[PDB]
Amino acid sequence: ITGRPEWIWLALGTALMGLGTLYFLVKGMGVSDPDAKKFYAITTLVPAIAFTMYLSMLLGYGLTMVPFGGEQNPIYWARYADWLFTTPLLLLDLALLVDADQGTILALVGADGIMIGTGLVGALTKVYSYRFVWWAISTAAMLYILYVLFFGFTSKAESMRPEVASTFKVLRNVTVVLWSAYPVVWLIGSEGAGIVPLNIETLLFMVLDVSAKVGFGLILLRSRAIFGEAE
Amino acid sequence: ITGRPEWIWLALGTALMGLGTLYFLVKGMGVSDPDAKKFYAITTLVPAIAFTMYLSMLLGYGLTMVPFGGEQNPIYWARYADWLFTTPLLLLDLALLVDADQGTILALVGADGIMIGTGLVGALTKVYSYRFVWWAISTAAMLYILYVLFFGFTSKAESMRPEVASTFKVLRNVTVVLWSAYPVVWLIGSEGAGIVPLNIETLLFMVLDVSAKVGFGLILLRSRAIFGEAE
Amino acid sequence: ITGRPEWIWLALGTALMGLGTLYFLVKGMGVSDPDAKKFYAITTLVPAIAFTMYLSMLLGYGLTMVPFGGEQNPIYWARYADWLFTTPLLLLDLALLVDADQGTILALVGADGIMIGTGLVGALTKVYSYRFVWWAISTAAMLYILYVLFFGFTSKAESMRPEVASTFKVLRNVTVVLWSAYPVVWLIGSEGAGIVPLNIETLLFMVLDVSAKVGFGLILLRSRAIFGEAE
Ligand SMILES: CC(C)CCC[C@@H](C)CCC[C@@H](C)CCC[C@@H](C)CCOC[C@@H](CO)OCC[C@H](C)CCC[C@H](C)CCC[C@H](C)CCCC(C)C
Ligand SMILES: CC(C)CCC[C@@H](C)CCC[C@@H](C)CCC[C@@H](C)CCOC[C@@H](CO)OCC[C@H](C)CCC[C@H](C)CCC[C@H](C)CCCC(C)C
Ligand SMILES: CC(C)CCC[C@@H](C)CCC[C@@H](C)CCC[C@@H](C)CCOC[C@@H](CO)OCC[C@H](C)CCC[C@H](C)CCC[C@H](C)CCCC(C)C
Ligand SMILES: *C/C=C(C)/C=C/C=C(C)/C=C/C1=C(C)CCCC1(C)C
Ligand SMILES: *C/C=C(C)/C=C/C=C(C)/C=C/C1=C(C)CCCC1(C)C
Ligand SMILES: *C/C=C(C)/C=C/C=C(C)/C=C/C1=C(C)CCCC1(C)C
Ligand SMILES: CCCCCCCCCCCCCCC
Ligand SMILES: CCCCCCCCCCCCCCC
Ligand SMILES: CCCCCCCCCCCCCCC
Ligand SMILES: CCCCCCCCCCCCCC
Ligand SMILES: CCCCCCCCCCCCCC
Ligand SMILES: CCCCCCCCCCCCCC
Ligand SMILES: CCCCCCCCCCCCC
Ligand SMILES: CCCCCCCCCCCCC
Ligand SMILES: CCCCCCCCCCCCC
Ligand SMILES: CCCCCCCCCCC
Ligand SMILES: CCCCCCCCCCC
Ligand SMILES: CCCCCCCCCCC
Ligand SMILES: CCCCCCCCCCC
Ligand SMILES: CCCCCCCCCC
Ligand SMILES: CCCCCCCCCC
Ligand SMILES: CCCCCCCCCC
Ligand SMILES: CCCCCCCCC
Ligand SMILES: CCCCCCCCC
Ligand SMILES: CCCCCCCCC
Ligand SMILES: CCCCCCCC
Ligand SMILES: CCCCCCCC
Ligand SMILES: CCCCCCCC
Ligand SMILES: CCCCCCCC
Ligand SMILES: CCCCCCCC
Ligand SMILES: CCCCCCCC
Ligand SMILES: CCCCCCCC
Ligand SMILES: CCCCCCCC
Ligand SMILES: CCCCCCCC
Repeated sequence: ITGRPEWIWLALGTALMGLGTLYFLVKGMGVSDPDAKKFYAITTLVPAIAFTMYLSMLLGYGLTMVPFGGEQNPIYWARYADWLFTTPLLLLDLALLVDADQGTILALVGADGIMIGTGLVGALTKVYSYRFVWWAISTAAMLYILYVLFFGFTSKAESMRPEVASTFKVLRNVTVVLWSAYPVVWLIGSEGAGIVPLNIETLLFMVLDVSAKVGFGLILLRSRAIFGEAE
Repeated sequence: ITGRPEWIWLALGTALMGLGTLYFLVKGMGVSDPDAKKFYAITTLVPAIAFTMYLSMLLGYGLTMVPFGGEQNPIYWARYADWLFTTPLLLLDLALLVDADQGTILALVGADGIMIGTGLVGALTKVYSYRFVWWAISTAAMLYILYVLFFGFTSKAESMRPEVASTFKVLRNVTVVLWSAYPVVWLIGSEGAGIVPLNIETLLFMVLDVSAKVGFGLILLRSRAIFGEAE
Repeated sequence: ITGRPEWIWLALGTALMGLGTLYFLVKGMGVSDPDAKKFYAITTLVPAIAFTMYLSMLLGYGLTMVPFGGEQNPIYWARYADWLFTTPLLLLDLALLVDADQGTILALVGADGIMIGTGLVGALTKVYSYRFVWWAISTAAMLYILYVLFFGFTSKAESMRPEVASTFKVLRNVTVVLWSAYPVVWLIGSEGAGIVPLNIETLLFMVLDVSAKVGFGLILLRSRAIFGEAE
């Protein structure tokens, strides 16, 4: 395990996701409100899935070698397995907060699936120049998602409770900033142009992942917006 | 890319799915009705997914070699990845049109999953005679789906709005004819008996795919059946 | 096929799932009640999926070799493909019976996904001692599911119809006993410590699978709890 310099960040990531999972699990024990239960379920599952995939990367299972540029390049494929399930759960948290219509939710989840799926294909593609074609398609799917979060959701939040409108606005802003960093790190890291070494890349993704999951969850689950308006 | 004679049909397929995706995306921009949004979301996602998988076939990612009959046989596995997601979306379009009950929808999607999954296993099976066992099981799942579309849905459409009944009937008929061709092409093509060469097989699937997705979508999204009855 | 001593149990399993599938399919033909249709759909799909995966194991497709302990160890990976889809369907049968809230259903299905997914990783892991780390995480996800079935569902059933409360209690008890045997068989069988040989392991899983699917389904589909209260 320690044979890879990036192991320290995989281990820290595993620990922080594990701790985040346990914290949300305990916190949600005292919850009976049916609406709050939905948000706790979604939000606890996110770091639990990430915990398993960080562990698989730490132990070496979630790593494969991909030939491109005349080299055997270490590619952590387990990231995409994580993201396939956790990024639509994160979007679902946002969509339920603002009572999004079903068509909009399906558009978001579908675009998200395309985003992660094409990122996976790009990560595993052996023809170097083609990796960036997949990156571009994935990034276009991301831009669609960000567009919807701003010009379909923000003006939906404003007709809702003030506490859900303010909580949505904060989580929207956190999401757009954090999620936009992922394609940049991929592009300059070992999957793309290879300018930033894998150990630093792994650190960067770990900070983004913990912030986008445990950070996000801490903000959401401390808000009164997750509860039905009750006396 | 041009090293494979079937590349021209993969390229045309990619282009037509891409163009179809953009057309539906633009067309649905001016839509606020919650019901119509569902149909636009579902129907736009279908060629978008197909676009990505056609591209993966064009670039060579979605192709593998399978030993059977003492030969290395080129198998485009990306078709099944496409179909796994797009065929239940197509069925969902039909089921929502007639306000199908939840049990019926689950039966359809489940049978569809079995249909595509067993087709994939058959496509990748190395014992030649066993490929046709999987083809038979998949075809039985197809026949179940077609049965339900006729003797569970058609008489559901007739108690609904005339515009939804007439639109459903047309899309049902398009679906049954087009979908029934797929097992025949598989059986006589490079996956099955090998009587029709891969380049012609690829052409045939491209015509079926564009018709079943973009053709289907053009009929559906031009109907007033996708809108709630409103003043 | 007969080259593997466990083939007889794979063949019997295939037959019993096939027969169970046909029986439930015929039985549900005379059903119009929308609630009952849901239970028939879910419950018929379960042995149908299991039939396909038992067949893939019989024909040899669903088997791979995994190096650990200095040996090539036969691992039937198709079990996890089965279980990935059938165990959440089984939980859905239980959850719908007691009209579980959406948050609880998502927690169950999510924990179940983690349970099966980590079992799959453990089954395919090449470092022997690490296989048991994945077994432990999977078992913890199982224990969560069993906890919810007892201390979240049982007291939900009691405020419902007596026929649904009594049917739920029986199916809950069947589920907890049968499902708890699976991690034990894995641990002592060819995936784990290797004390029980593969042919006996295969027998054990076949008895558990038929009981947990066809047995379970026979109890559920003969109950009046699956019908809406109607005059
Ligand atoms: C509604 C939304 C969910 C829409 C989803 C959007 C989605 C369509 C976007 C594209 C997804 C698609 C790229 C998934 C591809 C998975 C694939 C990378 C798995 C690895 O297999 C690739 C090659 C080795 O590189 O296998 C070597 C050759 C092997 C023989 C491969 C044969 C097995 C195939 C992988 C079977 C395909 C199954 C499905 C792709 C399962 C989807 C997995 C998940 C990653 C989407
Ligand atoms: C409700 C509905 C959805 C019901 C669904 C119906 C469904 C049950 C029908 C059968 C689906 C099942 C056949 C999927 C099999 C996928 C498999 C072909 C992927 C390729 O792996 C096959 C061999 C190489 O040929 O791998 C070589 C050996 C490797 C070590 C394989 C180990 C990895 C396994 C593939 C893990 C299994 C994961 C699940 C099958 C994911 C499902 C993928 C999708 C195609 C259904
Ligand atoms: C809401 C709930 C559903 C939550 C779900 C919980 C879930 C997160 C729990 C963990 C699931 C995760 C372990 C699935 C891993 C599948 C993996 C074993 C498939 C086989 O690939 C493993 C190695 C060979 O051993 O591939 C060799 C290297 C290859 C290059 C691998 C590259 C292809 C990757 C497999 C692509 C990943 C796609 C997704 C994992 C699809 C999920 C399949 C299913 C088994 C969950
Ligand atoms: C918890 C993990 C999260 C929130 C991950 C988010 C990841 C993305 C938004 C990834 C986006 C990518 C692209 C837009 C193109 C390049 C490849 C990706 C997959 C890194
Ligand atoms: C957009 C793509 C569509 C509508 C594809 C439909 C495909 C089928 C109905 C495929 C059916 C098959 C069988 C019935 C058995 C042989 C294998 C298949 C998968 C080709
Ligand atoms: C129809 C099949 C059923 C009901 C299978 C149930 C399987 C399980 C509950 C498996 C549990 C496992 C663990 C808890 C850890 C070890 C690995 C598994 C996957 C066997
Ligand atoms: C969105 C953030 C992307 C920028 C990442 C900056 C990383 C700077 C680290 C120094 C680069 C290491 C190069 C020498 C090894
Ligand atoms: C459902 C349509 C299946 C029939 C396809 C007919 C294809 C005819 C093309 C000629 C066959 C090529 C054989 C000589 C290369
Ligand atoms: C939950 C049941 C697990 C116990 C399984 C008992 C199997 C006993 C069979 C005898 C073991 C075979 C060892 C000699 C080959
Ligand atoms: C490819 C995996 C996509 C599914 C991820 C799980 C999250 C799905 C959330 C469903 C949202 C509800 C839509 C109506
Ligand atoms: C194996 C992939 C199956 C899922 C495909 C996505 C479409 C699912 C549509 C869900 C229909 C709603 C059922 C209640
Ligand atoms: C990884 C596969 C998980 C999906 C299995 C299919 C069963 C899903 C049942 C959905 C229950 C409804 C939740 C709201
Ligand atoms: C186009 C929608 C406006 C809100 C999205 C902001 C786009 C940020 C760009 C992210 C950088 C990705 C490379
Ligand atoms: C049995 C249901 C009647 C409607 C379905 C028509 C079946 C068409 C056969 C398709 C050919 C597949 C090989
Ligand atoms: C902790 C919840 C109480 C009900 C679950 C009973 C646990 C049975 C243990 C199963 C054995 C697995 C190794
Ligand atoms: C070796 C790099 C070749 C450049 C490929 C860039 C493709 C980016 C596509 C953006 C439309
Ligand atoms: C393919 C990228 C699309 C980003 C711009 C959004 C187009 C308008 C969509 C309106 C729902
Ligand atoms: C080499 C071909 C052997 C014939 C197999 C046909 C099987 C079809 C099954 C239909 C019930
Ligand atoms: C070779 C076996 C080494 C023992 C591993 C047991 C790990 C079990 C983890 C339970 C917390
Ligand atoms: C509760 C702490 C969980 C941390 C387990 C994984 C950390 C890796 C240590 C090497
Ligand atoms: C908008 C046109 C999209 C076409 C891109 C793929 C066509 C392949 C050209 C070689
Ligand atoms: C209807 C009987 C189904 C049995 C088919 C599979 C049994 C395997 C026989 C070798
Ligand atoms: C993006 C950083 C999130 C910070 C989380 C802090 C949570 C405290 C309530
Ligand atoms: C099956 C062929 C479909 C033809 C689509 C034409 C759409 C015009 C409205
Ligand atoms: C766990 C054993 C189940 C027994 C099923 C018998 C069904 C008869 C109604
Ligand atoms: C990591 C366990 C958290 C302890 C409880 C925190 C207050 C709910
Ligand atoms: C008003 C919300 C500001 C949140 C910005 C957080 C940036 C990481
Ligand atoms: C809305 C601001 C987006 C900031 C992008 C930051 C990418 C590192
Ligand atoms: C391909 C872009 C379509 C242009 C608009 C067509 C009329 C909505
Ligand atoms: C009355 C509907 C006829 C549609 C037939 C289309 C055949 C491709
Ligand atoms: C309902 C008519 C079906 C026609 C099947 C055509 C197969 C090529
Ligand atoms: C296996 C076929 C079952 C025959 C009908 C049983 C009574 C519904
Ligand atoms: C009162 C229900 C008892 C069911 C026990 C079944 C054990 C297999
Ligand atoms: C509730 C009793 C569980 C029995 C476990 C049996 C495991 C073989």
